[PDB]
Amino acid sequence: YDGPMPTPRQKPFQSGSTPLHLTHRFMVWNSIGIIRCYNDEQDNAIDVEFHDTSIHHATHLSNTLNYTIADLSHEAILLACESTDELASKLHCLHFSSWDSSKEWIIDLPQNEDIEAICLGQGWAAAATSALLLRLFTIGGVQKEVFSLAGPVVSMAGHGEQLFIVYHRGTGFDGDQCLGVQLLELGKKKKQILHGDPLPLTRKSYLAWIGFSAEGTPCYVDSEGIVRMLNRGLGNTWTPICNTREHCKGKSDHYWVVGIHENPQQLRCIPCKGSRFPPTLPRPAVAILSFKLPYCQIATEKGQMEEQFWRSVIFHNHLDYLAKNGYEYEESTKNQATKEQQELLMKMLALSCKLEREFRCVELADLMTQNAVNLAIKYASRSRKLILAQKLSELAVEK
Amino acid sequence: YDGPMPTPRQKPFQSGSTPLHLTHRFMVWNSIGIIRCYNDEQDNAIDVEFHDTSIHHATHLSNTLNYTIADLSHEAILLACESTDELASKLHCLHFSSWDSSKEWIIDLPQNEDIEAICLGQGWAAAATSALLLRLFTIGGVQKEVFSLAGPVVSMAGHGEQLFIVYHRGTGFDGDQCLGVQLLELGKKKKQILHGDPLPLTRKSYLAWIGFSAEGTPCYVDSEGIVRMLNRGLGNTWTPICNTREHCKGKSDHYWVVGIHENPQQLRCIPCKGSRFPPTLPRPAVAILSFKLPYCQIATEKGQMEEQFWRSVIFHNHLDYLAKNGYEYEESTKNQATKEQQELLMKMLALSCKLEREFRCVELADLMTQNAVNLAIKYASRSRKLILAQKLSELAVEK
Amino acid sequence: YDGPMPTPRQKPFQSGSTPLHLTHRFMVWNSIGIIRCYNDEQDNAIDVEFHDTSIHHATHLSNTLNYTIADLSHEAILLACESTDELASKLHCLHFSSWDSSKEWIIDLPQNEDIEAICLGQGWAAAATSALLLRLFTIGGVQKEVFSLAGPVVSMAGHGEQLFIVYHRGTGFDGDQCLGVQLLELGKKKKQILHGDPLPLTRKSYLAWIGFSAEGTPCYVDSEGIVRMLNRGLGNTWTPICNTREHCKGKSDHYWVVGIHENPQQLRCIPCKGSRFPPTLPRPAVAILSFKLPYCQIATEKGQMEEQFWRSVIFHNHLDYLAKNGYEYEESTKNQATKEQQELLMKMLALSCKLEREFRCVELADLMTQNAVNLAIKYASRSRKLILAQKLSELAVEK
Repeated sequence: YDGPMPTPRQKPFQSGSTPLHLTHRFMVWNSIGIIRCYNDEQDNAIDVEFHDTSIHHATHLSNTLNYTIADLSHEAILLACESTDELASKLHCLHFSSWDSSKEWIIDLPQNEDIEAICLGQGWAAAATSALLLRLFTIGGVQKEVFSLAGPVVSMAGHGEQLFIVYHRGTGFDGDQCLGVQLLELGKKKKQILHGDPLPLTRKSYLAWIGFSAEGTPCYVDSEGIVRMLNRGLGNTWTPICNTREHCKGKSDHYWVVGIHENPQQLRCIPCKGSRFPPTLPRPAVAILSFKLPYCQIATEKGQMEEQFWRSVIFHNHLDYLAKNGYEYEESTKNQATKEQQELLMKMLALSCKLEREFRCVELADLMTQNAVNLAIKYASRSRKLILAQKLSELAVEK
Repeated sequence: YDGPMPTPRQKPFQSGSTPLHLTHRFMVWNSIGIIRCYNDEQDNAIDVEFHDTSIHHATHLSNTLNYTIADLSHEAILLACESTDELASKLHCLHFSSWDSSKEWIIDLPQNEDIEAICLGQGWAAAATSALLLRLFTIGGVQKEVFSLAGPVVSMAGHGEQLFIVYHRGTGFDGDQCLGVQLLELGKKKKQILHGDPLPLTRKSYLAWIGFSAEGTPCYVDSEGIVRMLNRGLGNTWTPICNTREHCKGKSDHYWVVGIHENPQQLRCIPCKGSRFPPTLPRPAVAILSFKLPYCQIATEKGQMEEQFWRSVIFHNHLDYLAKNGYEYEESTKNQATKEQQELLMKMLALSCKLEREFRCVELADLMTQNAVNLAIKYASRSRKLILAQKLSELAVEK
Repeated sequence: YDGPMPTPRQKPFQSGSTPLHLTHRFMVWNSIGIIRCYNDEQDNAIDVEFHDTSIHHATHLSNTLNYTIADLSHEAILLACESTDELASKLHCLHFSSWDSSKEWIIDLPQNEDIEAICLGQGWAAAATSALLLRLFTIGGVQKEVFSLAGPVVSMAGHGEQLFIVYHRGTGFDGDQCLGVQLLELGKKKKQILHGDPLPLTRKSYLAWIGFSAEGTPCYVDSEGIVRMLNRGLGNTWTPICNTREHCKGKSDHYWVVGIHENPQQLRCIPCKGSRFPPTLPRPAVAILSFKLPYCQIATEKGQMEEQFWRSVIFHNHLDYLAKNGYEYEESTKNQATKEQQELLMKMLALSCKLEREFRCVELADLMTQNAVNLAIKYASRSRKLILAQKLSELAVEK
């Protein structure tokens, strides 16, 4: 046969974990902690570590039921295993944060159904299954809801009241994966944000990591090391914010994501030399990288100011989202970010004056606050750019 | 060729009908009536029968034009045929409910355009054609507005102002059909609810039945006998509400669905043994099945109360939808359903309290009305679980 | 290989261009002007022509940087070329309307990223790239926000604050192209109208032309000459408005679109015989075709009035859209269209009345203004159609 080929589908995987064939492997490594599974033929056991054990004390448990999937939160540790010829698939919750005494519970699936991915959010847990069903639970194990997925699930993540799902949307071809995304908000009023929409990916690539920023923005990375974030402001589009391949010292090196922060701007990941993932031991060192958006002509300070400006704007979108959600936020941050953005716009405007691109100055001033346009009028007047000062005055009258 | 294989596409079909090659077949069986096709040496004719004899008298029509597709509503009978080498594809409406006297009309389609599916709604009719176009009509045959479909249509259903369409969304593989759903509201304001979104299916299944509950909720069933209903309370997701294979006492059993009622909770279907559908004769008898959400650990009273509670919740979504559309209902139904839901929550809360899962009690109380939380506070106080009574009081203060 | 075949994907193209290997060819021809590329081994140059040179003077440019894709607006000429072993892909804007000191700017893309499609809108420009990225620019060459494309782009168009993208949504089969569309608004509030939703197409067709009505409604045409327009009044569905094959007097004829107008109702296109597109020499001439919605029984006066009525309705939907977007509009034209529609409804009602389909008269009266209903009541009274007059009176009372 001479034609193009259907791509072999990516299997489901729990985000931030390493392959099952390893005796000692990571089940989940995130901003909360690290879960290591030690599955020797001698011993099948689990090691739970918090980056702060005041959350809950360092804990080790025998993996008697042979859990293979796990998740970690501020509230609870969630564990899951497949069905066997003897067992239903089981979901085991260790709710350490409870104020009631009985801090564990287990749920057994309907008989032929298997868990394939899980995730945790504020006071709730979710599990996706081989029935192409998604099951919702409270953190205390009340069954909340059940519904059908659009296709074979790939991975899941949870943050606050947000549930982020990725699944197979069709047949991919010639190395591409046909993947779709569902994003839901589970508030007093409940919304589906993304209705199985197509998920942007690099050519001949597969999904490598998903999750949220600590600020609660959906994010993901592909096998080409391209980090993409949900741009809520820009019509819920997907903006690339970093290309990790730039820093691979040898090209067979890779970066394995651990967490994301918008403020401080931090990408937390582990450098893996000659491997797409880290070994469990000797304990890898997490590396922290800054984001850098793929702006053109970035060798110019003009491009750098544009990149810095939009990077700043994007990373502050979570404050508006939180405000719209009625979640509390530090408005001083928004004032400061606005000021930084006005300073960047003013620097770009001043440079544009010196470049004689006064039309471009008005374009930059269109993005300014009214106070910054007043300052721009004063600067332009002092610079004897009176045509620009007039144009800016008309803009100020329009604002 | 060594690759996986594209699934052969499901051919379009009228819901609640039986296959064309049968000389005697059901053109449509719904909650209104039955339409039989007789292509016999005695007579090539179509026979219409109403379940409630008071609606209209039984009617017989000679099928000279060789109609092949049909539909039935409270208002009219709709018939359609393909083009021949000489005939247009024709749409024939017999609008018996009219107050005017000239109670029929026929419309001829353009050349090379064939009707592929039809359906009836309140005062309007819709027809999808091999031009990949959808045509709309008033019940009296004014042409309403035409638009284009995303792919080859599979089936359609109408209820009130709602139009529910399913079509081929792409190429499915290895036995999966690739189906998409489009849902429109044809009120004074016209809206599109589902934008060609993917339709959930059981693996390697195909669509078997499509329609609405009598209460006007979109619903469908696949070839694996899984009934799915639109979950308006959950961001317009698809929730399974029954698995007929539990009552497939033999694997050759099948349940040929005829209609759905949320109040009383009834699935109306015909049991078929050795065939996916019944023969025309001897006249089959309607069987009633109950709904059952596929909740986990359902042998437990805890799981049973959860399943009952959420099943009750889902079936009451139609009252909210009716209210959003300005349509009315007996509010005592809503009060009673709410009360039953409170009683189920109260029983689950009492069980959780006696299990000393007091955290789970507060999680259940989160779903209670304020009066039910007050009653839960009184129960907890009378049970002398004062920590729980305190937590419930905090919740009551919060609401 | 025994199974059905995945279709090869349609290559990207600029709308209103002609194929690249033609030494003398059209780069873009729209309602603003004509741009021609003349690529001799001795001379590679581009000719710019305006349909009104007061906008700017017709201009000849030496194509030393070897641009291959281009666009034209009221404000600027946009040019683009691919990278080489020595060059980035470059975007060159000739901003002829600028009042600042230079009417040009150039942007060089990141390494190994190539421009694949471009378009212009009101004060902004957009470029889609081989990185599956969408890059936005102001008309003066600020860099605006960047995001990821759903798949390989096919073509783009812009009008006002609207940006219209089409891309490969999946793998088509047996001659079909699987295409998806994204439609975004770039106002002070930014929105996504179509979430990468499927694009309707004629069977086995491919996309031939894309753009907007001069009135600002998205429209497109496939390789079968079927013109479709976005129906904002019908939940943003796609309505066909013309089959150009009816005017293929020879059926090797084709119509190559240049522009679209709702008011006056005009399809502006070039007739091409034995080719889907015109050569640059001898200088072609535009033909104007009228729209013709594919309504049934169009040989009848009834069908003609229905076609005219809906055609009139559709071509004035933009007035409401523009008003909601704060654009100014011809209220007089809205009154004119209202009058056309009342006259057509009155004629259809009178015809139905004389055909004694009195129920259909009431159906038509539902679409009338209250004044037209009162006039219809008086007509019915004078006709002594008192039952119909009563039904119409009850409808008038209902409004």
